[PDB]
Amino acid sequence: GMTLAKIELLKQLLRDNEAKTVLKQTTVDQYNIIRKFNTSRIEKNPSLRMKWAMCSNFPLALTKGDMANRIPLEYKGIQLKTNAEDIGTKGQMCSIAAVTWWNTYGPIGDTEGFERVYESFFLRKMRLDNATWGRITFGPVERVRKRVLLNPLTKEMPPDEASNVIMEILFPKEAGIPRESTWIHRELIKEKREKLKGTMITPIVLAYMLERELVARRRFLPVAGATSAEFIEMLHCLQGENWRQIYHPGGNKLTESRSQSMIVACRKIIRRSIVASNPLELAVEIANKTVIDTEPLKSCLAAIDGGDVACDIIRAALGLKIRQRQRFGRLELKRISGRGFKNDEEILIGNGTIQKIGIWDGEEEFHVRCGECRGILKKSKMKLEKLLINSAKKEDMRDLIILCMVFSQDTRMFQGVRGEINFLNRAGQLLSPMYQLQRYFLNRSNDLFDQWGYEESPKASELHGINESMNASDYTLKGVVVTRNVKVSITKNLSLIKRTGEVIMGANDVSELESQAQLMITYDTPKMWEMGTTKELVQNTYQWVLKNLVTLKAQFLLGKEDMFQWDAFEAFESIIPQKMAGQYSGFARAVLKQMRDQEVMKTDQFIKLLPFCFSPPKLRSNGEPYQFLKLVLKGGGENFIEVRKGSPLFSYNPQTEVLTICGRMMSLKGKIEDEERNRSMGNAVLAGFLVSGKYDPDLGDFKTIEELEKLKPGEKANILLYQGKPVKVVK
Amino acid sequence: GMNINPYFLFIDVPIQAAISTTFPYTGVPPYSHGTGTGYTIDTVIRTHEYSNKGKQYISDVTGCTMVDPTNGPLPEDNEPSAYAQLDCVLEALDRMDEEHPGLFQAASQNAMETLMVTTVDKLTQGRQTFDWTVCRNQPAATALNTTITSFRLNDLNGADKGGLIPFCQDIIDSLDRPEMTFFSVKNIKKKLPAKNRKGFLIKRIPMKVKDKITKVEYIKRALSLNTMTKDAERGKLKRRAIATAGIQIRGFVLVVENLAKNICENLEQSGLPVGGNEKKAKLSNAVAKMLSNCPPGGISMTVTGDNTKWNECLNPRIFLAMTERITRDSPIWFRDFCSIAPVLFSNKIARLGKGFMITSKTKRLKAQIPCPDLFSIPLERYNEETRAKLKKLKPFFNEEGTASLSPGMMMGMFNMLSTVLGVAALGIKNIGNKEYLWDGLQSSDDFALFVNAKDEETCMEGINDFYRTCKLLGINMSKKKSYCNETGMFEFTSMFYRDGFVSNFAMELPSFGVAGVNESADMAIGMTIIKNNMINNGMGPATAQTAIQLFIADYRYTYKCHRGDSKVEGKRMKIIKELWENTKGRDGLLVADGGPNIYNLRNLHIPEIVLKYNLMDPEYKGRLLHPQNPFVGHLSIEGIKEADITPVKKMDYDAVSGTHSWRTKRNRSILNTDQRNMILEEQCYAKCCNLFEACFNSASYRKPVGQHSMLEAMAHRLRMDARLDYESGRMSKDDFEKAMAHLGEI
Amino acid sequence: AIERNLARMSPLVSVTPKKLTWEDLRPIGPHIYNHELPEVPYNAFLLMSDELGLANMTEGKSKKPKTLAKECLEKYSTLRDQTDPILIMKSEKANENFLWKLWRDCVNTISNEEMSNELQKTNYAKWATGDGLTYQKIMKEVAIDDETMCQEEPKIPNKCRVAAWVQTEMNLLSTLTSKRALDLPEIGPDVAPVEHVGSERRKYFVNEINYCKASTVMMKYVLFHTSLLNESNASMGKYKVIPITNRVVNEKGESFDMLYGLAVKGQSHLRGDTDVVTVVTFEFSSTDPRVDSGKWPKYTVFRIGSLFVSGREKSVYLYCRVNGTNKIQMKWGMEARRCLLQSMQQMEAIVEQESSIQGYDMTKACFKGDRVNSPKTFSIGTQEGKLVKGSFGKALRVIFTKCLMHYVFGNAQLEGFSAESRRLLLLIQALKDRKGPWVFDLEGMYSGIEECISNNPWVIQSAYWFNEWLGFEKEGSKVLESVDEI
RNA sequence: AGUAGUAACAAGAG
RNA sequence: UAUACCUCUGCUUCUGC
RNA sequence: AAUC
Repeated sequence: GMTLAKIELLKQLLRDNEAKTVLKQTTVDQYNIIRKFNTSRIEKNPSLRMKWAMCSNFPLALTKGDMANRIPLEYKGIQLKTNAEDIGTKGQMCSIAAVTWWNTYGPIGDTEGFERVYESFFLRKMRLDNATWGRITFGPVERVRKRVLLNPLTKEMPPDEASNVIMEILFPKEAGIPRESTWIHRELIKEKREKLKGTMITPIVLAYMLERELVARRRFLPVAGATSAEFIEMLHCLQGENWRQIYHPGGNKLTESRSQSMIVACRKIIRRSIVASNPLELAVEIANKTVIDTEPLKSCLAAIDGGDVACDIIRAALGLKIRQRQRFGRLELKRISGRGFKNDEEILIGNGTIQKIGIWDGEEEFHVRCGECRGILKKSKMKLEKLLINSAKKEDMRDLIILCMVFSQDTRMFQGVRGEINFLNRAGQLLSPMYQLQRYFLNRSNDLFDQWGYEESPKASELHGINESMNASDYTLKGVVVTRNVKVSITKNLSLIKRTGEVIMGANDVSELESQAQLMITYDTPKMWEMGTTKELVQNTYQWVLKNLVTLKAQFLLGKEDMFQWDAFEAFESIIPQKMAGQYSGFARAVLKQMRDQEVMKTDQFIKLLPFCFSPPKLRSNGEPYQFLKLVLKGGGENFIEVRKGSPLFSYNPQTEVLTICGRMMSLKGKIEDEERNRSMGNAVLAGFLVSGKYDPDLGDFKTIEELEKLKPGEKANILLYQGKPVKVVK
Repeated sequence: GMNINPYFLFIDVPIQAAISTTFPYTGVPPYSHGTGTGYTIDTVIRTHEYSNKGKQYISDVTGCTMVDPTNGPLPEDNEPSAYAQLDCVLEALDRMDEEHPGLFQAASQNAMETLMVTTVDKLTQGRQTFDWTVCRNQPAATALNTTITSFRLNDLNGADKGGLIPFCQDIIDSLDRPEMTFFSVKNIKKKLPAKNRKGFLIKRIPMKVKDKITKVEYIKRALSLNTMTKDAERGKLKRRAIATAGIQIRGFVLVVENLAKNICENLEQSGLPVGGNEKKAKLSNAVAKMLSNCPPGGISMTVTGDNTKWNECLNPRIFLAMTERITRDSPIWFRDFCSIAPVLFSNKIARLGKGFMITSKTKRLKAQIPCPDLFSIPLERYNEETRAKLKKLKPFFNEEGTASLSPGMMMGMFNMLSTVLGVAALGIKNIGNKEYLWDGLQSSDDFALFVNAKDEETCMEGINDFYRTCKLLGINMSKKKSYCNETGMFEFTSMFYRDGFVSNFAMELPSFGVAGVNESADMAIGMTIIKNNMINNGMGPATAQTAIQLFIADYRYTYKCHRGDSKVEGKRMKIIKELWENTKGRDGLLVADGGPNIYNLRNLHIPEIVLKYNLMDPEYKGRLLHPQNPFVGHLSIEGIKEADITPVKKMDYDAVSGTHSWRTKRNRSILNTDQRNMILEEQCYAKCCNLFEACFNSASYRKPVGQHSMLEAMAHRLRMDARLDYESGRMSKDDFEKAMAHLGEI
Repeated sequence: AIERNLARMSPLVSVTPKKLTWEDLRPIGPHIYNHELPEVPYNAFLLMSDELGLANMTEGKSKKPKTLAKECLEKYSTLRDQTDPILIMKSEKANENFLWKLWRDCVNTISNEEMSNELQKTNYAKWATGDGLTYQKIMKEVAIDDETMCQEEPKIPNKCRVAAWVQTEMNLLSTLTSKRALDLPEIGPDVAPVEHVGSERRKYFVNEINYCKASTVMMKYVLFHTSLLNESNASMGKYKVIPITNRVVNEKGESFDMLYGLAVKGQSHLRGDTDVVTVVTFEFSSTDPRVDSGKWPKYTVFRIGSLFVSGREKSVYLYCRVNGTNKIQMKWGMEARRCLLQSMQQMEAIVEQESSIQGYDMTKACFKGDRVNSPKTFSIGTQEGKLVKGSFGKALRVIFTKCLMHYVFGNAQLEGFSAESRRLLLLIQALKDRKGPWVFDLEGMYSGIEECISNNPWVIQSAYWFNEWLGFEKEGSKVLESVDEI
């Protein structure tokens, strides 16, 4: 036992008066102040100082111990260390040769336990060695900035919880007051104490290695397709702004992680296939050859008893049963009867703020579940009607009631959101309203039960009631009861119909949140880009237009409406908001035909609008099409094309004859008409409108689209093309 | 002939695309030489030049010359105005409170609830701090400990309670103490016996002596800011002065900065404290909104903006008035707590560097004229540049050798709260219901205003209205440096937007060099900086694979550790060549031990020790990863994971702790100097703390808590350790009775 | 209250904005074209274009820095044993005898059989290193009393005009050779497909630079500054002779140990980082210093033999100079290989961007030009007031040269210039993009740019190169884009 | 001398 | 002065938010 | 199908 030596060293220490005064005057708080006391200033230029110091004889300091003494003073003429002591360490200063001498001829220590101590790192090597790689592919990639886990953890905990667990593993006597966490991770502590038993390595090191494999490292990174930590660690080799790399990590993968991916895979198959005709036939084509990391979407949907609306529609579309389940984080549901419809309304909450939430309308019946506890839920628009739950643990019963209360979107629930905790991220991006309401009321539940209200318990033979404390009681929660008793076909347009005639799932019901997937979202067929994002699709289309411009510009002056529709443009239309798709396609087809029929042709404008002409056009009551300044696309305020100017996604430099498409430079030189040199752009800016002369001050100010559309054919007007270029145009 | 021009690339590639080539970061940064007295005095003159038309008065507390520009006459010129009008600042805040409701009182709560939990040790992480006891910039950990021990002599034990709040109460009360006593160490010669022919030896034992100063002298020392020059600051021709404040003010700045930080997080038009990929997103999303928000058939212009004399114009009395309005709902003690730091800065006194070295080229002699002796010599002796400066310093100069800098914010320190005042300018949006609309972004001196309007002639009238607003806040826009254009591309804090924030590899480029921690850490850091730049700084696989070669190149020369097979001569290389010939598993050797570089794009995230572990020889890994080896010795939770990179942000890495994770010698210059006395003072604490850690093994990981005595804790710990070891059987009757006898004496 | 003050405030206070137009952009630096000023002198630490390496073919493996410089001189003994000083050029404040005696003292010391490379503290070496030239510290009370002691006026950088040698340095350093200098070590094997693309990209990117002049100078600078720092810490009190070494490999694959001169490091008791250690250089050269006299006022040049460059003979010279470095600048020498990355990244961005557009690896296309696509071309420079189209490989190296010149002439003048010239570069890019740029105080913006141009060569030449490029971008944009949609 | 460039180093201290 | 052709020192009187 |  060390005990005697510690006390007899304390006797040595207390003999010195200056040391004795320190121990008596310093508090246990103040330890942290006196530990950091030294002469050492902070090194401002460490790269310099190290490069300098390495050229000196004896730059390294050493620890005063028996092992330090086992290093000799010289070896084969080379001085390893000097008798001169270091100020801080009180040990013989040495050269970098001593390090090499130790490693070459020193004592051979105990390496038993090392692999288990530094486990966390060896699994990163395990995830590279066992892994396999796929194809490199060059082409544009949108990369979105989002907070993600940098390294995969053994068991995630808060900073205090992980620390308290660590304390129990390494320093049990000094742990102090036990918490709930003491009990919760008892298996992990028992495992880690048995694993880290035989090792000789210092506690402070061991506690650092636990902290890495318990405490979470979450920071913002640019990502695209893969969000999972086992991918995030490899991110640098997965994707660059202009390339893609397929990667498959080793070991094992999580079941939940496979669903989060699986949803977005379906969600995009549906989001693509809607605009192209025979939506089932395109969705089947893709879905038969989609891949999640290694597993195909067919096998994932078969094995996983989860998914959403989109997953069910594809599950049907391919074949086999459809699990109508909704996972609200902890809660896991299943639909008995009723069919809801989402609606966005401005809902005032308890603290005094109004935030947009997608409210569910109509009456419904669900089969709830929360760990061990079970039940059956009934609700109407913003009201919980019934909750017939079974008896289980207090925490499982309490949280299931909180999950069901939020879910129901009750007006009583929204009034008790007091304590300013809103849903808007630090980086200017809105969090999901409903999920943030769950996390608030799970911890702060006193408002929820108080603002709900109570009533009489059920007086049946099998039915009873429970109060706020989760015990059998007379005054139960208003609409809560504790009882003792525990094929389809698919359309062309992707709606699931019952044998009778009613439609259980609709294509219009799938959620429009095109979020980041968890695992590698691969498409084994060609033309993968068709399931991408706005800037990925926008570019790849315009790249394909310029690729075939020799054919497409010729065939636009021979066949009238043969090449207005093309296999590439179907995908382009899917990122146009379909409430406007026809209106843009009316304008596009009208302005392009104005350059065909008349002599005033513009190749830059042709290439810009040629992708907009797939959709069947939708004109006004007059006959004339809809006129536009910008053609707005799906998601992000920056995403649009401009008619009368250059846009963030599409602009032209006519000096160099070079086109900028989402950043990428594209040479249009040697692919232009010579008569475009001084040809005005007003003759391809409004449909059925051409330039007479230049701005006439008698005509007045520059007239707007609404004003221009409401002019008689043969009326002159003032149009500003791009800033500082006035033009005088007639209908 | 043919004249090659590098600027001719800008025909083929636009400026923003190849902006990396406009940054000369392979080159050497500018450093200062000699004193920074003239640099400081120039700041002192300039600061008072912008306020001299305000209210000049004499402080009855200190006896100093004070100037006050706040609520002063408005400027009739484009020179830097410090004359900020309180009402306009309050109205700007009121608007911000309307646009962001319930924020001020919530943030005031957040910071107040933090304050209670914040310990005294929090002051130890302030780098070099001015120690008022010895008048030197010392380490924050020491500068605190000197201040705690000196307070104890004047009956001030607030630090003993453990909370910051009583220590801050002791600081405001220490001004009231008439004579402030403190320690100063002096040497006594003592005979100690020896085998020294004459059987003894003289040893200069240090001893601490009690030393007093007056109330006013202590007030001035408490209000002192020590000034240097700014070394290694990029992209500037002439050098500038900086400052370091004392331990007293440090406590009160933390809370006022935390308060403003809480506000700056929630504000939509700020790049602080948000950084890295978070700020890259926040600005990118906030651009898209403020772009597409503009009227159709109108104009949206982005003013690429920047302020001038940012620190010199902003008065402390504005910052005082800011806190009061932010804490309006919070209690009277916290309102008074927050009001101190701006009250100190309002009455601050600036120390004047080293002095002025005077010479005679004929005689070949030199001599530093120190700050107090600046006027102990005819002004004709100084050069024309310095002669003008000293004449202008006269009314503000203090006879002790300082200058009272009542206006301005030397150093700055208040970043967040000064950024909030910027955001408050951006929050106005319009004046007189005219046909323009502005909103922007902010990071202290750097702003980026957008203006949406009908035509461009209107836009410029709105930017004038923005300019004339910011004058009333004390925020002076740089007419020279700032410039405007149509929205689409701009610059902000060296981040270049051109329909998207472009990659600028030259900014990070210096960080690719060898770090200067140790062989094990620098390897891990080196491969980490590669990995990271590939992701978010746009390094392709070829350049990344080159950087792997270029790091190892510099590593092998810096640490003198070339491949064992290579015949490059060296002291270490001689043993490295023997290691190569001895060891069988030579691919398992680390580069530091002249091993081969196994690194590549895919495995940059893994530590070299972990990669090669399987291919090492048992004897090699046994020595390399020996548990009781002397090289590492004693670690700390901050030391293993984290390391500095250049405020200086401390990044983290991963590497195994083995023989190459060593430490270097202390700077031995301290041996020659009179500060020898601190060397023993350290080793006295180190002896106590290392013994404390033997009793409490969790003291390394967890910060121990306790207002009780440090000895008391150790005694009780050792008491049970004995008793339980006896009863268990680990200790005998012989040893237990010895142990119980010793603990009785203590 | 804001509006209340805004009303009563004086109209004199305003931004006073003006729309920027191409004619408002006057040429930067009037003085640099003025012929009354002296031409900017060559003031680099070592030689670059003018250097001459004494090639000793070796085994390839490393040896002592004395032993290689010895055997390098053994091969070219004619120059080694040339004792007669045939002086050509002199630096105003130089000592012909001391300098030559120093060179002879070096040559013999490298030639000798002893292990040490130490040079004796002679009467000449003490002049050439500056022994005892530091001033004496005295008591403040004495200096206060002594009426002769005064604060001296500060030394300011002089104003130089444009010099052609910088242009020619750029022209020459950019150009290819048959020799490779770089010491690029091994890496791990390529398993992933991105690593194979990265490897095949390096075979074009790295070996384009490696085979140029600028690559050899860069490597020479580094390897000198690596040993120069090493001697400076270890051998503080000792005056030591260090050779200017580089190992070079040709197209055949044969290691030629080079020697571009010899140098002598002074006494190096370097406390602060900025403390100077004076280093005396002696450098071989084919260039006649009487060609460009204004290039070499800092140098003192002898003539020491002759060498046949191929058939016709070239006279060999010895460029001597008292120079100096410091701990910071020596370190930055060791981190000067990073000049590769800053230029290689920039052009890998083009390869990556062009690979996205075409959908395959557009490396081999950009340099050589494959079946589908022609080679990528860049505006490289001028030919009697006209444009010139250089290839990818050339455009890569012109950027790489600039990154080396950012080091070689890296200082307060370059940093302050580059930053302020950027502001004007961005304003030009607005006029190029037709984004209607406005400015508030252009004269004062110019003032910040123009004050940084004094006596730094790369600053002075880049002020000219700016004004040349400006002239081309002014006539391109103001003609074509002025009248189009009218 | 030279390095440097608004002021230093070209050794300091006992 | 003397020891001192010795001895000690190379970011440790300045380098912040 | 998001939080920390």
